[PDB]
Amino acid sequence: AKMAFTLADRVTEEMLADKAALVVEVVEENYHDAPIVGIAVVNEHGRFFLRPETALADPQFVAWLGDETKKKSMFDSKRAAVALKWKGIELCGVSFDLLLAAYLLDPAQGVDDVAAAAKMKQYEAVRPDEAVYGKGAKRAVPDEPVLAEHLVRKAAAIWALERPFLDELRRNEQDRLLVELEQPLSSILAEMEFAGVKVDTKRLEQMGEELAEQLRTVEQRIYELAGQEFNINSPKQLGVILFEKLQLPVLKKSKTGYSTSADVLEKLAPYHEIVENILHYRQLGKLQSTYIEGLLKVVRPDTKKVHTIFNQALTQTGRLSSTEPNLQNIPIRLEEGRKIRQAFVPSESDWLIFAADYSQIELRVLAHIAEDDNLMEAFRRDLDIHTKTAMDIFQVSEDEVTPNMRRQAKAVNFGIVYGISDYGLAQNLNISRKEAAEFIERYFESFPGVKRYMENIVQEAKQKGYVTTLLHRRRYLPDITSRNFNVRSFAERMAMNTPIQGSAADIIKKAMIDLNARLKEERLQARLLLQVHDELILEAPKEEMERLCRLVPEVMEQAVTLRVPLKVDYHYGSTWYDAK
DNA sequence: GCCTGACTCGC
DNA sequence: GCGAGTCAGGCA
Ligand SMILES: [Mg+2]
Repeated sequence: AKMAFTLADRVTEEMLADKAALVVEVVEENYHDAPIVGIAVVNEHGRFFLRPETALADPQFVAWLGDETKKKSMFDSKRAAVALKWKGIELCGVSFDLLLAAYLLDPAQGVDDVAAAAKMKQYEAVRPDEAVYGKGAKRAVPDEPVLAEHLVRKAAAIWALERPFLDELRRNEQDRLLVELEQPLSSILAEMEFAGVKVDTKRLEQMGEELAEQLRTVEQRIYELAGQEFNINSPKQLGVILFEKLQLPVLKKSKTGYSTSADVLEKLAPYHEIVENILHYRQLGKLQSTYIEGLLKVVRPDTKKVHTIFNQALTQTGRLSSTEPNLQNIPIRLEEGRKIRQAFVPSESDWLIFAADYSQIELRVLAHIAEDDNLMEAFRRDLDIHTKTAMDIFQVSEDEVTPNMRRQAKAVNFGIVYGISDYGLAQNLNISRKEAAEFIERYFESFPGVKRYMENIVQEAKQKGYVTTLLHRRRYLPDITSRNFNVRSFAERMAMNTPIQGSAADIIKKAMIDLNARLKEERLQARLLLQVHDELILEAPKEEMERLCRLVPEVMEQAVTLRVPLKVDYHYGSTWYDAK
């Protein structure tokens, strides 16, 4: 059953065809500065396996890799591109990425290897990576005969499956979406990840010194009040101290045991002095372990940078994801937490960090897709949307909007932007489910078009089996017809939410592509570093700030044209923090 | 070592 | 709600 291929000990010209399936295998989960364990090429002249030491030292082969006119089909081309970049080799000519094509067709499948993509088209002549490399501590690179057999099979799979995947994409009107958005974005993200973001480790260290000392003062206080020592970080042990020794009221339960969540503890504070200290300890400990120690661990001692990996094929919404480290959840709301952004600094001297973000892009998209007259008018006037929503659902004038009136209208808007349940809204507002439902009806009276959109979208999801975004991204909702309430409700909310959330993802992605083209046209040394959902972060020389202030907002605003304007704020400073 | 749940951050 | 990550406690 062993597939036929040539185990080459040198590169020959028939391997350098102008159309091929290419596999550049990087087995380590984190591909930055990682090894390339083997290469496989499949083309019209046959199947070949090449060793990396041979192939990546061959001037002919490396030229072929870098020749854009030489077309290549791959799975997860960003992985290969970046790993080759740490070796000083460019990858060009990728006209088809099977990971990304599988992702656009159905993100639900969770395709993470060639074998999983292949199964979609009834192709099983390839093994899953987990079956070949193993998993966990047992994860090893197998012997050359096995390795080579596996890579050729993945290449043959890519070679066979290109055509059927492009055909379905074509039928779904997702062919441009792959060739003009997702694949070009791959390249951009590859540069961003390679560039990395410079970190002030000393700053982080002296921060970790401050927390350390504070945690110790707070850890002791907790024991004194507890009258003993326990692991505060153990929900089970804390629950015994709180709810048995101190006899505190049990407000919420967990399948595991007593609930020790901040929202619960917030209400227990009045009963005992130990409660506020525990809250304080957890946030300090959250900050210390997730963002100080976690960050320091992934900083490269050589470059003194952090090189994230963006997962472009994970979410069902279409948003990018970030790992090792996740830079999309760096603390902002609390001042103690915000100061973590001071540690991110420009990669060169006399450079500054530049941040641009969309202002309420999700609500603006909603106005566009729903065509609500009132919501559209509100953004055309560039009103404070939250204050305006408070004016309508409480039937009062701007002078009359109290801070609490605005906080609650904000929560309702938030529930729409993220698709939370009425049960969700009530928990957030610390109010009854019935009142929460009352708020929503009240919002729909003020915003008839959105109500209309919610009704119509759910219906469409039921009729077609999926919902789409502005740029033709697609999400299937099988549980829409489910006869179980909670399951059906989630599916309805995802039907409502994805077109809003997904379309915003679409717009930022097209802006990244447009911005990259303009940066190049303008001959600016400025470069994309990060993407955090609503915002793009850049670094550039201070001499470019004035040009970028004008330039970067313009590109983001003109990415797509909607029925309402798009608004972008920008800032810049000596640190990411300072770009506020 | 391997899972899992419980908890918390930004969006 | 999502997604990422840390920690504990129960497991083979
Ligand atoms: Mg914003």
